[PDB]
Amino acid sequence: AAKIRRDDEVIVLTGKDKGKRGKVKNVLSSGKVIVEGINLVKKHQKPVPALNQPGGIVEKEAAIQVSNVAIFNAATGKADRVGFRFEDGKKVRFFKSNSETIK
Amino acid sequence: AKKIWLALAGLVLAFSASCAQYEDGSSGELERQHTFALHQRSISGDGDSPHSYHSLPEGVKMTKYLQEQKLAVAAVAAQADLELFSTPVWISQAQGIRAG
Amino acid sequence: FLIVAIGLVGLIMLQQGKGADMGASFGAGASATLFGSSGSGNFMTRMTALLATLFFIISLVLGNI
Amino acid sequence: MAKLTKRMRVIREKVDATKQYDINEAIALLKELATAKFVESVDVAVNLGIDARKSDQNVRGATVLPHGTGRSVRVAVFTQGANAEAAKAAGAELVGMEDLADQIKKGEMNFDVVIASPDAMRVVGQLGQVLGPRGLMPNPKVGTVTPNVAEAVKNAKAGQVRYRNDKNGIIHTTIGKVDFDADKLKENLEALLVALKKAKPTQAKGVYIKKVSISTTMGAGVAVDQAGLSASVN
Amino acid sequence: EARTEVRKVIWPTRQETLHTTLIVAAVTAVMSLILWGLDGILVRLVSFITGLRF
Amino acid sequence: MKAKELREKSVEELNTELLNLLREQFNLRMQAASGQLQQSHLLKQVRRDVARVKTLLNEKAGA
Amino acid sequence: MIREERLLKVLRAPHVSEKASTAMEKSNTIVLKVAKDATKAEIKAAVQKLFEVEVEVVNTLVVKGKVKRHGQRIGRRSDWKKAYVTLKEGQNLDFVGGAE
Amino acid sequence: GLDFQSAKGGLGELKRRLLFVIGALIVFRIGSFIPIPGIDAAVLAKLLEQQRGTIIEMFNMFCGGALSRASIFALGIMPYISASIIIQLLTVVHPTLAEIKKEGESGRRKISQYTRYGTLVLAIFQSIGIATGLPNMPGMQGLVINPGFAFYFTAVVSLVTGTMFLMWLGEQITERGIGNGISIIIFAGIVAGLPPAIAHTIEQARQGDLHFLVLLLVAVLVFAVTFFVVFVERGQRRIVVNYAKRQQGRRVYAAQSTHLPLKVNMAGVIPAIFASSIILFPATIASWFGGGTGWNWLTTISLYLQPGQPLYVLLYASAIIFFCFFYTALVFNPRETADNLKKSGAFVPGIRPGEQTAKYIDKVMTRLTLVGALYITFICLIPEFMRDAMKVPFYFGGTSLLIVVVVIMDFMAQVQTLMMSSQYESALKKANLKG
RNA sequence: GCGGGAAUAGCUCAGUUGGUAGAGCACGACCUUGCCAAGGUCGGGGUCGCGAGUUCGAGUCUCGUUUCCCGCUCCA
RNA sequence: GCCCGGAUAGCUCAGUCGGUAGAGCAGGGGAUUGAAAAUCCCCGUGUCCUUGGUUCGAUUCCGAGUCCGGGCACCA
RNA sequence: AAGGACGUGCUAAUCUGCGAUAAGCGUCGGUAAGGUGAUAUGAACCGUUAUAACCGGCGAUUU
RNA sequence: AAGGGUUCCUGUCCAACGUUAAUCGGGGCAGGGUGA
RNA sequence: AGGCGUGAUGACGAGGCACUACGGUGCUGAAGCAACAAAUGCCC
RNA sequence: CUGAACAUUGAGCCUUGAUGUGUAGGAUAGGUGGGAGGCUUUGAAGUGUGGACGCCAGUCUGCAUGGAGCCGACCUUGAAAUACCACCCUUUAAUGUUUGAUGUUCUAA
Repeated sequence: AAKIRRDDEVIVLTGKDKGKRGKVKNVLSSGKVIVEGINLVKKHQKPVPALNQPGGIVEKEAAIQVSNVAIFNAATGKADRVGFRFEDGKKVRFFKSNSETIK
Repeated sequence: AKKIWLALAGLVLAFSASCAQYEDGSSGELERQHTFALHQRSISGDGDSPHSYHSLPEGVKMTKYLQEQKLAVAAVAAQADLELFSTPVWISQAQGIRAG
Repeated sequence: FLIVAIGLVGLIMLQQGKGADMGASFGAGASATLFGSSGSGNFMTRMTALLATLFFIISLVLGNI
Repeated sequence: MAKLTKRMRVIREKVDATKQYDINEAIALLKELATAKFVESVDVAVNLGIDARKSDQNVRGATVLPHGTGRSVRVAVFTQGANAEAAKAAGAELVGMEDLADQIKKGEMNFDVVIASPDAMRVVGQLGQVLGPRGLMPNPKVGTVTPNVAEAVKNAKAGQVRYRNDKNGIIHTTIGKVDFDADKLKENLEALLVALKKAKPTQAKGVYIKKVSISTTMGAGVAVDQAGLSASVN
Repeated sequence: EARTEVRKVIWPTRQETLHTTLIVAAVTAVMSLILWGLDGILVRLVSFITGLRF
Repeated sequence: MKAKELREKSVEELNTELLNLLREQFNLRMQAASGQLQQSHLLKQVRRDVARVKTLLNEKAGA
Repeated sequence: MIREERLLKVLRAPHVSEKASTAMEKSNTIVLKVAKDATKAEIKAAVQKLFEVEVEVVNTLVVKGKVKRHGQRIGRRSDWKKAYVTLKEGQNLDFVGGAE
Repeated sequence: GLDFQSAKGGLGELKRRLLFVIGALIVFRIGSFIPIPGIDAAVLAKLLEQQRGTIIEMFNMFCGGALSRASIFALGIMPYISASIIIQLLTVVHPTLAEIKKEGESGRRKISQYTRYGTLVLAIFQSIGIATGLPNMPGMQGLVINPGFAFYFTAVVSLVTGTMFLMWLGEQITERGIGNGISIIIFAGIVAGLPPAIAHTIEQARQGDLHFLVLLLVAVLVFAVTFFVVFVERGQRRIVVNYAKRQQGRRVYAAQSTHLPLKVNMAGVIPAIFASSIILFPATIASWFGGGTGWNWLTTISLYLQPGQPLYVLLYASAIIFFCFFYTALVFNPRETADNLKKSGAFVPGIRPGEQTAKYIDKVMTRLTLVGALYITFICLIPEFMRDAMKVPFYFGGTSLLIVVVVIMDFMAQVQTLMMSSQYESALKKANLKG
């Protein structure tokens, strides 16, 4: 099914990054997403279209898996699928991870 | 140095070392000889500064240089093909001996 | 005589502007099309300059014969 | 063989001659080929449809004719000279063992009726092979009016003419003299045509009365018309 | 043709917009503030001078 | 796509595609290829739109 | 009509840059990349009906592409045709030719 | 970009600088009225403003009104520019000397220390020349000082004294405020112009008349001219063709990336003025001479032109259009940027360097310069058409716009060229740990 | 050194389980003819290469030997 | 180099049952003739190629040896 | 037709897909909050739950 | 001509490729070019 | 086939006159006929 | 696939004539049945021709003359005996033929 949104809340299941959260900037067609501030690596960047534009070792978002992150519900960090079991003529999301029944 | 060069052109065009039009013509009034008005001015330039709290600019002008690596060969010359040869060599024998 | 008197002071006055100009001001006070020391701060040096502007008006009246 | 003499010549010159005429016309012609003033053997050559010759598909037998042959009736006995029905119930001229055997089989005889008795007939068929034109040999049936050999020899002494087959199936039987009369001839002819019909050999091919020819000696002959079942319908 | 050739080139050439021009406008206002100022003080100083020498 | 095709009418659509191709794509593709009006997004449209009109004609003789 | 819009689909890019393509537009002729149409008559009638350019001799020449000598499979640039269309009137100053 | 200016205004640092500047301009206006012991600033200021016919316009453009409406001295900024020029000769000769100058912090100190010494020698020579000259042509000078032994002695000394004072003045201001300093003086000149003009708009007001119509048109006009000059100037024809292909891949394709545009679709404000000054100048030189009694013949030729294409307006106008067009086409010389581009390596995209690259590069510049020529004329025309129904103007017409533009563009360019860097650095240091 | 051939009338030349073993010419005697040819008749002769073995019987079959002859060692 | 054969009274040659060697042509003599050819008869000279051996006796049997004639590889 | 040749994109080689209506087009449905296949992902843009894109039936075009 | 198929020319770059070195070349890089 | 009119009062042309940024361009122009000797080619 | 007439010629039943000679039989034995006998008046025979053999002394008969009567020795040998009357095949002739051969002529395949 799915667990993706373009604003999704996570509690982060990635080690060294647990207990953190962030919007999902963009969803990638690689099973990956970009969560705020936790995929930052220092990147030896060489200017391209080279101008004033800074080189240095710049903080640059990588991307981690969606299965190596876990959702945040609304009071709990539990993840065990989000229900798409209800059809209003189209599948609608709700929590069944902690059963708080909201998208 | 670039700025000075602009200054020089402005001065030159004065064709009188700046304003130095002798008094007379029709209006009276003693004559002067002036300073050297003008400006200077800048021009591509430099600037930028992602500052502004609510704004953002870019650049303009420059160049580049890449020499990267071209590597392949020789490696990319022994796998992308094959120089097989059967080596055709004939060794005509020599008989005629009488072993009877 | 009036015209002479201003002049003596003016020359003393100049020496003073320069003295001010080098320390706070930057040793580029005159024409230098860059800059690198004033703007940050309030100093002594602004006042010498202020004086100079003011001074020019003073000189003629006095001088006036 | 055949003579140039007038009575012989006219038939002899013709190819496919001896053609069939009614019995009265036949006998009327036959008389006139000669002048009566001598004996001459009148024969019948009755032609059976068998083409069987010198074989055991010959028809041979013997019938009692109510009259004599053309040279006056004389008898010579083929015997074994220790007979039982040819030397003891009909007798013979002499009891010859082969004193009489020779005479039959010799072919020069002054006896007309060649009597046969056993000398072998259970191993000799109806065969014409190296038998005599004048002589003969017992055959499986020697009679055709008696189906007994013993009684046949009896019959032969009474006055039986023993007749046997040819190349063309010809049963030659001496009918009489020329000094016979038309009717005396008729009686004999009838005795022989009826005899062949009565019985025949069953060790041979059948009978059937084809051409009946009648001839006298020195002249030729002409033949009598036949239906082949009766000489009294044709 | 010579004037025109120059025009014909202009119409393509004009690019690299100053959608910025509101900055230039904002600067114009700042340039204006100054003018107002020279005139005011000139009346104050001039006034002091008018009593002494006028 | 949807409503575009559906509101087309034979007489109309015929003369509309002439405009599409010539003097709305004809100019564009030449300018763009020399960098004098190269905007890549405009190339993607027009091309995949003039196509549509011709479809209806050979399918069912216009909408 | 004399021709359809698909016989006026014949130009997809001009040639207006570098040697013998700026030089041979200023001094003589005009030059444009003419798809791969394989016609000369309809290219004359292209610049009649569209534009308003008048021409002299129209010259047709096949261009067989040029190598890309780094492989992968076949490589090489695609075929096209170059045509010297040749002005007789117009005298166009680039990105003009007519259109009403 | 708009967003960018606005931000600065909020922060403390700018506000202090902006405040200072309004003060700075004032200091200059005040100074101008009150005289000089050497020539006499107030008398000089008036005369210049008046009329003068042909003579006034030529003098006025180059000046910008700077001290042609606000006259004081007869030396100051010119010695700084002269001195600055000698150092430029010195820099060229010796590479090492140039290097220090380029680095901004080092560079600035050097220039003044050298300039003050130079300026003093130089100035005495200029002053003596100026002093002899000034009395002779009218007969008379000043009214705090009058021609004679006394005027010569005072004049030399006074120009020199002034020159040094100004140099220090100019420096305090640049850092304290925004916009170069040399620029400020020029700017005051624009200000000096303004009341006569202002008085006339005030009179018109609203009333639903011709006068109402004109106010609305004038307000609009000032802005429009400003906008139109601006749009063209940035106006860039921007061709980016990457040199070779260099296989494919990386981004959309990794080629040697050459992005060249240096195009300015206008001709540039300093060039524009130049063409205009030059036509005027032979006549203007004559006119004074003629009056004195000297070079009578030179004046007579100037007068002759009026029987063809008449009116004082008509000769100048026609000539000025041709001249803008002419100047630009021929030469690429009095526009620095044009010269610089050519010298450094480059090649036109699609073209193989040789005769063909040289040809093409010149051609763009020849168009560009012609383009500029056209635009300047169009601004000037709009008043000329407008005025005949509306009312005659007198400060909202044509050779003034050119005067107004050069001072601004440059003042503005400088505030950016320091100002962006300054903020960036300031921000940066604090993050590091550094005041 | 090997393999196959023969030694028979003066001469040239048959035969042969081993039975009384032959021709043509020369030679002996005749005849035609003066006499010889040519022509014509009529005779003789054999250690049957030599010695044994086989046997009543050898030259041969069998075995040894003397003399006279051929064909081979191409091939290796 | 090897195997074979011949070596005769003047010239040319026969000569095995080893035991006393003859034939022819020259040549001489007699017969024939008128005298001769031819043809017939008679004549002796070989100490039967040297040297040993077997033998009572060998030219003739055996072993060498000579001179001459026969047949056979310089080298692959 | 199978199978090819040559084209075809935002541009550039090939690969992939597709044919001058050319990495698609229409129509009906499924599906959908993210997408514009790949080497090399960039550039420009598009859609955002309901009109893109993706998937299928049917049709068009199919050099 | 046949045949090759851009190898031509132009500017560049030199790791591999020309029997060497190699700034150079018909190599790499990309352009321009054959007009009836 | 080849020669002579005409095409052509033109082009081309030895060599000179100018300036240049040293890439190169502008300025000008004499004679232009006669005779003899040729090919495996041409008439063929 | 491929026919018609007519000409010529072996052989089978046959039909009508003339020899049918082995050995023995004097001579006339294809053969098979009748059979010791023919004088019928241009008629067999006899006298002469051809065919049969001359093997023990002979006669037969085609066919002409001829109204003009002979000889199997009315033997006997053998497997069978002769004239003559039916009548056979060969050698041969003519007919009816049946069949296999070739030829000739023709046109319809």
